[PDB]
Amino acid sequence: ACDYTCGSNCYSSSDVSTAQAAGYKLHEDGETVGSNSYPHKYNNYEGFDFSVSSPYYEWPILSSGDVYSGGSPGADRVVFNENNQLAGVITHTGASGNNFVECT
Ligand SMILES: Nc1nc2c(ncn2[C@@H]2O[C@H](COP(=O)(O)O)[C@@H](OP(=O)(O)O)[C@H]2O)c(=O)[nH]1
Repeated sequence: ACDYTCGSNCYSSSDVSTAQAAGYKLHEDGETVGSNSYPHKYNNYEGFDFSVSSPYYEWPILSSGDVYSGGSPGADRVVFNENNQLAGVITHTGASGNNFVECT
């Protein structure tokens, strides 16, 4: 089993660890990367009832195992907060518009 599933994108929690971690170091340095420049705040326009406390942050997770390093965000994503606490795994895949659904 994969700790989180976004459609067909199965991901172990370890994977999850190395994505948010990465994205949090870039958040620390205050640096931004990407056309859609990640990391950036994720406002919760969808409103999932999260354990973690806002302010939350959008950051891409690739199914290939590597970290976001510019380019393609793909469609799945990890959201941390200011104290690197994990709020979740949301994905475009399966919802409509530019929605995100939590990854089971
Ligand atoms: N679906 C969604 N997209 C978000 C959220 N927060 C940011 N984004 C996306 O990231 C883009 C870049 O981050 P931004 O929110 O800082 O601009 C946003 O432009 P928008 O603000 O117009 O939504 C939006 O398209 C959110 O809570 N939900």
